[PDB]
Amino acid sequence: ITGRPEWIWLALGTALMGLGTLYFLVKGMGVSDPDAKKFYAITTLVPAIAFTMYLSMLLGYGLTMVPFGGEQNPIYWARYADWLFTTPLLLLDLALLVDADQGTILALVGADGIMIGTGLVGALTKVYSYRFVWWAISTAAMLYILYVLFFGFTSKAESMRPEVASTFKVLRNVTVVLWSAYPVVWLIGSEGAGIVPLNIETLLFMVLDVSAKVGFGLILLRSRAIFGEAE
Amino acid sequence: ITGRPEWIWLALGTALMGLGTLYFLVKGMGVSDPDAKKFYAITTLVPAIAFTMYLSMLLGYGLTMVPFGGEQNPIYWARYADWLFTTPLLLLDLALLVDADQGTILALVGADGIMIGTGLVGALTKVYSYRFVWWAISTAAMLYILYVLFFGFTSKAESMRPEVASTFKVLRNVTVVLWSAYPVVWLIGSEGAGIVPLNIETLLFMVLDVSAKVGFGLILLRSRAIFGEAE
Amino acid sequence: ITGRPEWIWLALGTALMGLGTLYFLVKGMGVSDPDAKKFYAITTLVPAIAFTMYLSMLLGYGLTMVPFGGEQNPIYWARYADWLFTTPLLLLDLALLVDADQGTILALVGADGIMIGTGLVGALTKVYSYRFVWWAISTAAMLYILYVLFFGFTSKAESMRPEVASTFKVLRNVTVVLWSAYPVVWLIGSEGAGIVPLNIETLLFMVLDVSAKVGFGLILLRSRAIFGEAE
Ligand SMILES: CC(C)CCC[C@@H](C)CCC[C@@H](C)CCC[C@@H](C)CCOC[C@@H](CO)OCC[C@H](C)CCC[C@H](C)CCC[C@H](C)CCCC(C)C
Ligand SMILES: CC(C)CCC[C@@H](C)CCC[C@@H](C)CCC[C@@H](C)CCOC[C@@H](CO)OCC[C@H](C)CCC[C@H](C)CCC[C@H](C)CCCC(C)C
Ligand SMILES: CC(C)CCC[C@@H](C)CCC[C@@H](C)CCC[C@@H](C)CCOC[C@@H](CO)OCC[C@H](C)CCC[C@H](C)CCC[C@H](C)CCCC(C)C
Ligand SMILES: *C/C=C(C)/C=C/C=C(C)/C=C/C1=C(C)CCCC1(C)C
Ligand SMILES: *C/C=C(C)/C=C/C=C(C)/C=C/C1=C(C)CCCC1(C)C
Ligand SMILES: *C/C=C(C)/C=C/C=C(C)/C=C/C1=C(C)CCCC1(C)C
Ligand SMILES: CCCCCCCCCCCCCCC
Ligand SMILES: CCCCCCCCCCCCCCC
Ligand SMILES: CCCCCCCCCCCCCCC
Ligand SMILES: CCCCCCCCCCCCCC
Ligand SMILES: CCCCCCCCCCCCCC
Ligand SMILES: CCCCCCCCCCCCCC
Ligand SMILES: CCCCCCCCCCCCC
Ligand SMILES: CCCCCCCCCCCCC
Ligand SMILES: CCCCCCCCCCCCC
Ligand SMILES: CCCCCCCCCCC
Ligand SMILES: CCCCCCCCCCC
Ligand SMILES: CCCCCCCCCCC
Ligand SMILES: CCCCCCCCCCC
Ligand SMILES: CCCCCCCCCC
Ligand SMILES: CCCCCCCCCC
Ligand SMILES: CCCCCCCCCC
Ligand SMILES: CCCCCCCCC
Ligand SMILES: CCCCCCCCC
Ligand SMILES: CCCCCCCCC
Ligand SMILES: CCCCCCCC
Ligand SMILES: CCCCCCCC
Ligand SMILES: CCCCCCCC
Ligand SMILES: CCCCCCCC
Ligand SMILES: CCCCCCCC
Ligand SMILES: CCCCCCCC
Ligand SMILES: CCCCCCCC
Ligand SMILES: CCCCCCCC
Ligand SMILES: CCCCCCCC
Repeated sequence: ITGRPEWIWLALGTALMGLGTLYFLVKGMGVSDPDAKKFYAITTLVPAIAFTMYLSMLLGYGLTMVPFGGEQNPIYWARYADWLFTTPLLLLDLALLVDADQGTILALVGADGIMIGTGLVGALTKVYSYRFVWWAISTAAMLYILYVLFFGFTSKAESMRPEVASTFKVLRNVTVVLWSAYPVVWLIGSEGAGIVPLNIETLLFMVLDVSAKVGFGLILLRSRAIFGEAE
Repeated sequence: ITGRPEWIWLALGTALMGLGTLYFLVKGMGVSDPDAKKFYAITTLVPAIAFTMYLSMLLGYGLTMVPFGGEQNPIYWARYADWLFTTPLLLLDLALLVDADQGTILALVGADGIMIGTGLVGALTKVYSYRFVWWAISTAAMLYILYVLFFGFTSKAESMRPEVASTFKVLRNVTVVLWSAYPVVWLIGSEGAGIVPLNIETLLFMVLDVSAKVGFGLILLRSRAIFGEAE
Repeated sequence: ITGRPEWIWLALGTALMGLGTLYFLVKGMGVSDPDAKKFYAITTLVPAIAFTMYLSMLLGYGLTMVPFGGEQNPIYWARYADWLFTTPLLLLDLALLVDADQGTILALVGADGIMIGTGLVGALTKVYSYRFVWWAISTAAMLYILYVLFFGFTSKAESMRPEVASTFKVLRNVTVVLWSAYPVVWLIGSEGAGIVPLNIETLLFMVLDVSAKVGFGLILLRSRAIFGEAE
């Protein structure tokens, strides 16, 4: 395990996701409100899935070698397995907060699936120049998602409770900033142009992942917006 | 890319799915009705997914070699990845049109999953005679789906709005004819008996795919059946 | 096929799932009640999926070799493909019976996904001692599911119809006993410590699978709890 310099960040990531999972699990024990239960379920599952995939990367299972540029390049494929399930759960948290219509939710989840799926294909593609074609398609799917979060959701939040409108606005802003960093790190890291070494890349993704999951969850689950308006 | 004679049909397929995706995306921009949004979301996602998988076939990612009959046989596995997601979306379009009950929808999607999954296993099976066992099981799942579309849905459409009944009937008929061709092409093509060469097989699937997705979508999204009855 | 001593149990399993599938399919033909249709759909799909995966194991497709302990160890990976889809369907049968809230259903299905997914990783892991780390995480996800079935569902059933409360209690008890045997068989069988040989392991899983699917389904589909209260 320690044979890879990036192991320290995989281990820290595993620990922080594990701790985040346990914290949300305990916190949600005292919850009976049916609406709050939905948000706790979604939000606890996110770091639990990430915990398993960080562990698989730490132990070496979630790593494969991909030939491109005349080299055997270490590619952590387990990231995409994580993201396939956790990024639509994160979007679902946002969509339920603002009572999004079903068509909009399906558009978001579908675009998200395309985003992660094409990122996976790009990560595993052996023809170097083609990796960036997949990156571009994935990034276009991301831009669609960000567009919807701003010009379909923000003006939906404003007709809702003030506490859900303010909580949505904060989580929207956190999401757009954090999620936009992922394609940049991929592009300059070992999957793309290879300018930033894998150990630093792994650190960067770990900070983004913990912030986008445990950070996000801490903000959401401390808000009164997750509860039905009750006396 | 041009090293494979079937590349021209993969390229045309990619282009037509891409163009179809953009057309539906633009067309649905001016839509606020919650019901119509569902149909636009579902129907736009279908060629978008197909676009990505056609591209993966064009670039060579979605192709593998399978030993059977003492030969290395080129198998485009990306078709099944496409179909796994797009065929239940197509069925969902039909089921929502007639306000199908939840049990019926689950039966359809489940049978569809079995249909595509067993087709994939058959496509990748190395014992030649066993490929046709999987083809038979998949075809039985197809026949179940077609049965339900006729003797569970058609008489559901007739108690609904005339515009939804007439639109459903047309899309049902398009679906049954087009979908029934797929097992025949598989059986006589490079996956099955090998009587029709891969380049012609690829052409045939491209015509079926564009018709079943973009053709289907053009009929559906031009109907007033996708809108709630409103003043 | 007969080259593997466990083939007889794979063949019997295939037959019993096939027969169970046909029986439930015929039985549900005379059903119009929308609630009952849901239970028939879910419950018929379960042995149908299991039939396909038992067949893939019989024909040899669903088997791979995994190096650990200095040996090539036969691992039937198709079990996890089965279980990935059938165990959440089984939980859905239980959850719908007691009209579980959406948050609880998502927690169950999510924990179940983690349970099966980590079992799959453990089954395919090449470092022997690490296989048991994945077994432990999977078992913890199982224990969560069993906890919810007892201390979240049982007291939900009691405020419902007596026929649904009594049917739920029986199916809950069947589920907890049968499902708890699976991690034990894995641990002592060819995936784990290797004390029980593969042919006996295969027998054990076949008895558990038929009981947990066809047995379970026979109890559920003969109950009046699956019908809406109607005059
Ligand atoms: C509604 C939304 C969910 C829409 C989803 C959007 C989605 C369509 C976007 C594209 C997804 C698609 C790229 C998934 C591809 C998975 C694939 C990378 C798995 C690895 O297999 C690739 C090659 C080795 O590189 O296998 C070597 C050759 C092997 C023989 C491969 C044969 C097995 C195939 C992988 C079977 C395909 C199954 C499905 C792709 C399962 C989807 C997995 C998940 C990653 C989407
Ligand atoms: C409700 C509905 C959805 C019901 C669904 C119906 C469904 C049950 C029908 C059968 C689906 C099942 C056949 C999927 C099999 C996928 C498999 C072909 C992927 C390729 O792996 C096959 C061999 C190489 O040929 O791998 C070589 C050996 C490797 C070590 C394989 C180990 C990895 C396994 C593939 C893990 C299994 C994961 C699940 C099958 C994911 C499902 C993928 C999708 C195609 C259904
Ligand atoms: C809401 C709930 C559903 C939550 C779900 C919980 C879930 C997160 C729990 C963990 C699931 C995760 C372990 C699935 C891993 C599948 C993996 C074993 C498939 C086989 O690939 C493993 C190695 C060979 O051993 O591939 C060799 C290297 C290859 C290059 C691998 C590259 C292809 C990757 C497999 C692509 C990943 C796609 C997704 C994992 C699809 C999920 C399949 C299913 C088994 C969950
Ligand atoms: C918890 C993990 C999260 C929130 C991950 C988010 C990841 C993305 C938004 C990834 C986006 C990518 C692209 C837009 C193109 C390049 C490849 C990706 C997959 C890194
Ligand atoms: C957009 C793509 C569509 C509508 C594809 C439909 C495909 C089928 C109905 C495929 C059916 C098959 C069988 C019935 C058995 C042989 C294998 C298949 C998968 C080709
Ligand atoms: C129809 C099949 C059923 C009901 C299978 C149930 C399987 C399980 C509950 C498996 C549990 C496992 C663990 C808890 C850890 C070890 C690995 C598994 C996957 C066997
Ligand atoms: C969105 C953030 C992307 C920028 C990442 C900056 C990383 C700077 C680290 C120094 C680069 C290491 C190069 C020498 C090894
Ligand atoms: C459902 C349509 C299946 C029939 C396809 C007919 C294809 C005819 C093309 C000629 C066959 C090529 C054989 C000589 C290369
Ligand atoms: C939950 C049941 C697990 C116990 C399984 C008992 C199997 C006993 C069979 C005898 C073991 C075979 C060892 C000699 C080959
Ligand atoms: C490819 C995996 C996509 C599914 C991820 C799980 C999250 C799905 C959330 C469903 C949202 C509800 C839509 C109506
Ligand atoms: C194996 C992939 C199956 C899922 C495909 C996505 C479409 C699912 C549509 C869900 C229909 C709603 C059922 C209640
Ligand atoms: C990884 C596969 C998980 C999906 C299995 C299919 C069963 C899903 C049942 C959905 C229950 C409804 C939740 C709201
Ligand atoms: C186009 C929608 C406006 C809100 C999205 C902001 C786009 C940020 C760009 C992210 C950088 C990705 C490379
Ligand atoms: C049995 C249901 C009647 C409607 C379905 C028509 C079946 C068409 C056969 C398709 C050919 C597949 C090989
Ligand atoms: C902790 C919840 C109480 C009900 C679950 C009973 C646990 C049975 C243990 C199963 C054995 C697995 C190794
Ligand atoms: C070796 C790099 C070749 C450049 C490929 C860039 C493709 C980016 C596509 C953006 C439309
Ligand atoms: C393919 C990228 C699309 C980003 C711009 C959004 C187009 C308008 C969509 C309106 C729902
Ligand atoms: C080499 C071909 C052997 C014939 C197999 C046909 C099987 C079809 C099954 C239909 C019930
Ligand atoms: C070779 C076996 C080494 C023992 C591993 C047991 C790990 C079990 C983890 C339970 C917390
Ligand atoms: C509760 C702490 C969980 C941390 C387990 C994984 C950390 C890796 C240590 C090497
Ligand atoms: C908008 C046109 C999209 C076409 C891109 C793929 C066509 C392949 C050209 C070689
Ligand atoms: C209807 C009987 C189904 C049995 C088919 C599979 C049994 C395997 C026989 C070798
Ligand atoms: C993006 C950083 C999130 C910070 C989380 C802090 C949570 C405290 C309530
Ligand atoms: C099956 C062929 C479909 C033809 C689509 C034409 C759409 C015009 C409205
Ligand atoms: C766990 C054993 C189940 C027994 C099923 C018998 C069904 C008869 C109604
Ligand atoms: C990591 C366990 C958290 C302890 C409880 C925190 C207050 C709910
Ligand atoms: C008003 C919300 C500001 C949140 C910005 C957080 C940036 C990481
Ligand atoms: C809305 C601001 C987006 C900031 C992008 C930051 C990418 C590192
Ligand atoms: C391909 C872009 C379509 C242009 C608009 C067509 C009329 C909505
Ligand atoms: C009355 C509907 C006829 C549609 C037939 C289309 C055949 C491709
Ligand atoms: C309902 C008519 C079906 C026609 C099947 C055509 C197969 C090529
Ligand atoms: C296996 C076929 C079952 C025959 C009908 C049983 C009574 C519904
Ligand atoms: C009162 C229900 C008892 C069911 C026990 C079944 C054990 C297999
Ligand atoms: C509730 C009793 C569980 C029995 C476990 C049996 C495991 C073989």
